[PDB]
Amino acid sequence: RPFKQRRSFADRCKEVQQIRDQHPSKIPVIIERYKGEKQLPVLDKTKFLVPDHVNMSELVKIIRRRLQLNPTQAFFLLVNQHSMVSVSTPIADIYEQEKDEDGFLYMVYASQETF
Repeated sequence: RPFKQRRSFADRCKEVQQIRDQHPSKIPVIIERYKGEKQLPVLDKTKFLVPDHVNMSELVKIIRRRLQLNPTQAFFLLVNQHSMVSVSTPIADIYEQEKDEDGFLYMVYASQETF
């Protein structure tokens, strides 16, 4: 079940508030497998605390490693449906632009881009 179906909006806000206090320099990220996805396995976990200086292009490589893929297997990590592969922007900056109203930054991964 998606993260948002599992935790109320209030409980998500509280969780981000706590992460601000316990890990002030990490961006709180939710990474989830696209609903239709067939080729790629599910990640071992959903919630990621990412140091705010990490480039989005590095995050892409990190999640790919976590999936233990070959360099044959296509992988896309998307933020509000934008692929992050070429994005050298620090996650701190994407966070400020794209954070959910609950304070989490949501991402979705897939073996294809839709358009």
